[PDB]
Amino acid sequence: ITGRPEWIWLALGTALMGLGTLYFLVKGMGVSDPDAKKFYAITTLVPAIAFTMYLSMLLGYGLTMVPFGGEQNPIYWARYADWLFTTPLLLLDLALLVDADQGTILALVGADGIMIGTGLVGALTKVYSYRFVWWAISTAAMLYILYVLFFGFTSKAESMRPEVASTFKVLRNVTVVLWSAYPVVWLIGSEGAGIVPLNIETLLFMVLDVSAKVGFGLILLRSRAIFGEAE
Amino acid sequence: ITGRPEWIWLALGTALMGLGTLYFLVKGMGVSDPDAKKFYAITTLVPAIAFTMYLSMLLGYGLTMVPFGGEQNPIYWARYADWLFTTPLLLLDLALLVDADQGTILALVGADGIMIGTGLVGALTKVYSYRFVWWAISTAAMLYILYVLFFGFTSKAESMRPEVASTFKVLRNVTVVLWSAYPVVWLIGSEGAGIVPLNIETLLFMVLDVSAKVGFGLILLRSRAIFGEAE
Amino acid sequence: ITGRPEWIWLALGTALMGLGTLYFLVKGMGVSDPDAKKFYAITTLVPAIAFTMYLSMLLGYGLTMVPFGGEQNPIYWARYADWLFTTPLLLLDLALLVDADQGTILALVGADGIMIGTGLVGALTKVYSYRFVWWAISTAAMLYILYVLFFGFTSKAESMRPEVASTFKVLRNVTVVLWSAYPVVWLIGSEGAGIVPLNIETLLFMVLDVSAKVGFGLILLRSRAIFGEAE
Ligand SMILES: CC(C)CCC[C@@H](C)CCC[C@@H](C)CCC[C@@H](C)CCOC[C@@H](CO)OCC[C@H](C)CCC[C@H](C)CCC[C@H](C)CCCC(C)C
Ligand SMILES: CC(C)CCC[C@@H](C)CCC[C@@H](C)CCC[C@@H](C)CCOC[C@@H](CO)OCC[C@H](C)CCC[C@H](C)CCC[C@H](C)CCCC(C)C
Ligand SMILES: CC(C)CCC[C@@H](C)CCC[C@@H](C)CCC[C@@H](C)CCOC[C@@H](CO)OCC[C@H](C)CCC[C@H](C)CCC[C@H](C)CCCC(C)C
Ligand SMILES: *C/C=C(C)/C=C/C=C(C)/C=C/C1=C(C)CCCC1(C)C
Ligand SMILES: *C/C=C(C)/C=C/C=C(C)/C=C/C1=C(C)CCCC1(C)C
Ligand SMILES: *C/C=C(C)/C=C/C=C(C)/C=C/C1=C(C)CCCC1(C)C
Ligand SMILES: CCCCCCCCCCCCCCC
Ligand SMILES: CCCCCCCCCCCCCCC
Ligand SMILES: CCCCCCCCCCCCCCC
Ligand SMILES: CCCCCCCCCCCCCC
Ligand SMILES: CCCCCCCCCCCCCC
Ligand SMILES: CCCCCCCCCCCCCC
Ligand SMILES: CCCCCCCCCCCCC
Ligand SMILES: CCCCCCCCCCCCC
Ligand SMILES: CCCCCCCCCCCCC
Ligand SMILES: CCCCCCCCCCC
Ligand SMILES: CCCCCCCCCCC
Ligand SMILES: CCCCCCCCCCC
Ligand SMILES: CCCCCCCCCCC
Ligand SMILES: CCCCCCCCCC
Ligand SMILES: CCCCCCCCCC
Ligand SMILES: CCCCCCCCCC
Ligand SMILES: CCCCCCCCC
Ligand SMILES: CCCCCCCCC
Ligand SMILES: CCCCCCCCC
Ligand SMILES: CCCCCCCC
Ligand SMILES: CCCCCCCC
Ligand SMILES: CCCCCCCC
Ligand SMILES: CCCCCCCC
Ligand SMILES: CCCCCCCC
Ligand SMILES: CCCCCCCC
Ligand SMILES: CCCCCCCC
Ligand SMILES: CCCCCCCC
Ligand SMILES: CCCCCCCC
Repeated sequence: ITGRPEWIWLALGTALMGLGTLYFLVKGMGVSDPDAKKFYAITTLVPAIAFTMYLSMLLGYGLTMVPFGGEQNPIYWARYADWLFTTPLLLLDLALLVDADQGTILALVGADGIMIGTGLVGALTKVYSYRFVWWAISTAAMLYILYVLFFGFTSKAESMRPEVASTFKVLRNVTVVLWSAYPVVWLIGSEGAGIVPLNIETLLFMVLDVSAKVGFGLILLRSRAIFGEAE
Repeated sequence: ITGRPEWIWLALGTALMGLGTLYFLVKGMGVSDPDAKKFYAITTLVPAIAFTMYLSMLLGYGLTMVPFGGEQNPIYWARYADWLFTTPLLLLDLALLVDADQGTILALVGADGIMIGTGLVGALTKVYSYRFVWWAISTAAMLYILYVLFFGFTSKAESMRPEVASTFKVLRNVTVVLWSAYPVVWLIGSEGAGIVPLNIETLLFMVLDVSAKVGFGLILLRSRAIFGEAE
Repeated sequence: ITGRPEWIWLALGTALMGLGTLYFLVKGMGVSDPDAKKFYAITTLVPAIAFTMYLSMLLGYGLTMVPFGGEQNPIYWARYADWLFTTPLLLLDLALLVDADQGTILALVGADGIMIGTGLVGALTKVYSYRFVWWAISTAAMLYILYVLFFGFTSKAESMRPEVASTFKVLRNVTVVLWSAYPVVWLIGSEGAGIVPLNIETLLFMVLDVSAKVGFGLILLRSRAIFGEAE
């Protein structure tokens, strides 16, 4: 395990996701409100899935070698397995907060699936120049998602409770900033142009992942917006 | 890319799915009705997914070699990845049109999953005679789906709005004819008996795919059946 | 096929799932009640999926070799493909019976996904001692599911119809006993410590699978709890 310099960040990531999972699990024990239960379920599952995939990367299972540029390049494929399930759960948290219509939710989840799926294909593609074609398609799917979060959701939040409108606005802003960093790190890291070494890349993704999951969850689950308006 | 004679049909397929995706995306921009949004979301996602998988076939990612009959046989596995997601979306379009009950929808999607999954296993099976066992099981799942579309849905459409009944009937008929061709092409093509060469097989699937997705979508999204009855 | 001593149990399993599938399919033909249709759909799909995966194991497709302990160890990976889809369907049968809230259903299905997914990783892991780390995480996800079935569902059933409360209690008890045997068989069988040989392991899983699917389904589909209260 320690044979890879990036192991320290995989281990820290595993620990922080594990701790985040346990914290949300305990916190949600005292919850009976049916609406709050939905948000706790979604939000606890996110770091639990990430915990398993960080562990698989730490132990070496979630790593494969991909030939491109005349080299055997270490590619952590387990990231995409994580993201396939956790990024639509994160979007679902946002969509339920603002009572999004079903068509909009399906558009978001579908675009998200395309985003992660094409990122996976790009990560595993052996023809170097083609990796960036997949990156571009994935990034276009991301831009669609960000567009919807701003010009379909923000003006939906404003007709809702003030506490859900303010909580949505904060989580929207956190999401757009954090999620936009992922394609940049991929592009300059070992999957793309290879300018930033894998150990630093792994650190960067770990900070983004913990912030986008445990950070996000801490903000959401401390808000009164997750509860039905009750006396 | 041009090293494979079937590349021209993969390229045309990619282009037509891409163009179809953009057309539906633009067309649905001016839509606020919650019901119509569902149909636009579902129907736009279908060629978008197909676009990505056609591209993966064009670039060579979605192709593998399978030993059977003492030969290395080129198998485009990306078709099944496409179909796994797009065929239940197509069925969902039909089921929502007639306000199908939840049990019926689950039966359809489940049978569809079995249909595509067993087709994939058959496509990748190395014992030649066993490929046709999987083809038979998949075809039985197809026949179940077609049965339900006729003797569970058609008489559901007739108690609904005339515009939804007439639109459903047309899309049902398009679906049954087009979908029934797929097992025949598989059986006589490079996956099955090998009587029709891969380049012609690829052409045939491209015509079926564009018709079943973009053709289907053009009929559906031009109907007033996708809108709630409103003043 | 007969080259593997466990083939007889794979063949019997295939037959019993096939027969169970046909029986439930015929039985549900005379059903119009929308609630009952849901239970028939879910419950018929379960042995149908299991039939396909038992067949893939019989024909040899669903088997791979995994190096650990200095040996090539036969691992039937198709079990996890089965279980990935059938165990959440089984939980859905239980959850719908007691009209579980959406948050609880998502927690169950999510924990179940983690349970099966980590079992799959453990089954395919090449470092022997690490296989048991994945077994432990999977078992913890199982224990969560069993906890919810007892201390979240049982007291939900009691405020419902007596026929649904009594049917739920029986199916809950069947589920907890049968499902708890699976991690034990894995641990002592060819995936784990290797004390029980593969042919006996295969027998054990076949008895558990038929009981947990066809047995379970026979109890559920003969109950009046699956019908809406109607005059
Ligand atoms: C509604 C939304 C969910 C829409 C989803 C959007 C989605 C369509 C976007 C594209 C997804 C698609 C790229 C998934 C591809 C998975 C694939 C990378 C798995 C690895 O297999 C690739 C090659 C080795 O590189 O296998 C070597 C050759 C092997 C023989 C491969 C044969 C097995 C195939 C992988 C079977 C395909 C199954 C499905 C792709 C399962 C989807 C997995 C998940 C990653 C989407
Ligand atoms: C409700 C509905 C959805 C019901 C669904 C119906 C469904 C049950 C029908 C059968 C689906 C099942 C056949 C999927 C099999 C996928 C498999 C072909 C992927 C390729 O792996 C096959 C061999 C190489 O040929 O791998 C070589 C050996 C490797 C070590 C394989 C180990 C990895 C396994 C593939 C893990 C299994 C994961 C699940 C099958 C994911 C499902 C993928 C999708 C195609 C259904
Ligand atoms: C809401 C709930 C559903 C939550 C779900 C919980 C879930 C997160 C729990 C963990 C699931 C995760 C372990 C699935 C891993 C599948 C993996 C074993 C498939 C086989 O690939 C493993 C190695 C060979 O051993 O591939 C060799 C290297 C290859 C290059 C691998 C590259 C292809 C990757 C497999 C692509 C990943 C796609 C997704 C994992 C699809 C999920 C399949 C299913 C088994 C969950
Ligand atoms: C918890 C993990 C999260 C929130 C991950 C988010 C990841 C993305 C938004 C990834 C986006 C990518 C692209 C837009 C193109 C390049 C490849 C990706 C997959 C890194
Ligand atoms: C957009 C793509 C569509 C509508 C594809 C439909 C495909 C089928 C109905 C495929 C059916 C098959 C069988 C019935 C058995 C042989 C294998 C298949 C998968 C080709
Ligand atoms: C129809 C099949 C059923 C009901 C299978 C149930 C399987 C399980 C509950 C498996 C549990 C496992 C663990 C808890 C850890 C070890 C690995 C598994 C996957 C066997
Ligand atoms: C969105 C953030 C992307 C920028 C990442 C900056 C990383 C700077 C680290 C120094 C680069 C290491 C190069 C020498 C090894
Ligand atoms: C459902 C349509 C299946 C029939 C396809 C007919 C294809 C005819 C093309 C000629 C066959 C090529 C054989 C000589 C290369
Ligand atoms: C939950 C049941 C697990 C116990 C399984 C008992 C199997 C006993 C069979 C005898 C073991 C075979 C060892 C000699 C080959
Ligand atoms: C490819 C995996 C996509 C599914 C991820 C799980 C999250 C799905 C959330 C469903 C949202 C509800 C839509 C109506
Ligand atoms: C194996 C992939 C199956 C899922 C495909 C996505 C479409 C699912 C549509 C869900 C229909 C709603 C059922 C209640
Ligand atoms: C990884 C596969 C998980 C999906 C299995 C299919 C069963 C899903 C049942 C959905 C229950 C409804 C939740 C709201
Ligand atoms: C186009 C929608 C406006 C809100 C999205 C902001 C786009 C940020 C760009 C992210 C950088 C990705 C490379
Ligand atoms: C049995 C249901 C009647 C409607 C379905 C028509 C079946 C068409 C056969 C398709 C050919 C597949 C090989
Ligand atoms: C902790 C919840 C109480 C009900 C679950 C009973 C646990 C049975 C243990 C199963 C054995 C697995 C190794
Ligand atoms: C070796 C790099 C070749 C450049 C490929 C860039 C493709 C980016 C596509 C953006 C439309
Ligand atoms: C393919 C990228 C699309 C980003 C711009 C959004 C187009 C308008 C969509 C309106 C729902
Ligand atoms: C080499 C071909 C052997 C014939 C197999 C046909 C099987 C079809 C099954 C239909 C019930
Ligand atoms: C070779 C076996 C080494 C023992 C591993 C047991 C790990 C079990 C983890 C339970 C917390
Ligand atoms: C509760 C702490 C969980 C941390 C387990 C994984 C950390 C890796 C240590 C090497
Ligand atoms: C908008 C046109 C999209 C076409 C891109 C793929 C066509 C392949 C050209 C070689
Ligand atoms: C209807 C009987 C189904 C049995 C088919 C599979 C049994 C395997 C026989 C070798
Ligand atoms: C993006 C950083 C999130 C910070 C989380 C802090 C949570 C405290 C309530
Ligand atoms: C099956 C062929 C479909 C033809 C689509 C034409 C759409 C015009 C409205
Ligand atoms: C766990 C054993 C189940 C027994 C099923 C018998 C069904 C008869 C109604
Ligand atoms: C990591 C366990 C958290 C302890 C409880 C925190 C207050 C709910
Ligand atoms: C008003 C919300 C500001 C949140 C910005 C957080 C940036 C990481
Ligand atoms: C809305 C601001 C987006 C900031 C992008 C930051 C990418 C590192
Ligand atoms: C391909 C872009 C379509 C242009 C608009 C067509 C009329 C909505
Ligand atoms: C009355 C509907 C006829 C549609 C037939 C289309 C055949 C491709
Ligand atoms: C309902 C008519 C079906 C026609 C099947 C055509 C197969 C090529
Ligand atoms: C296996 C076929 C079952 C025959 C009908 C049983 C009574 C519904
Ligand atoms: C009162 C229900 C008892 C069911 C026990 C079944 C054990 C297999
Ligand atoms: C509730 C009793 C569980 C029995 C476990 C049996 C495991 C073989």
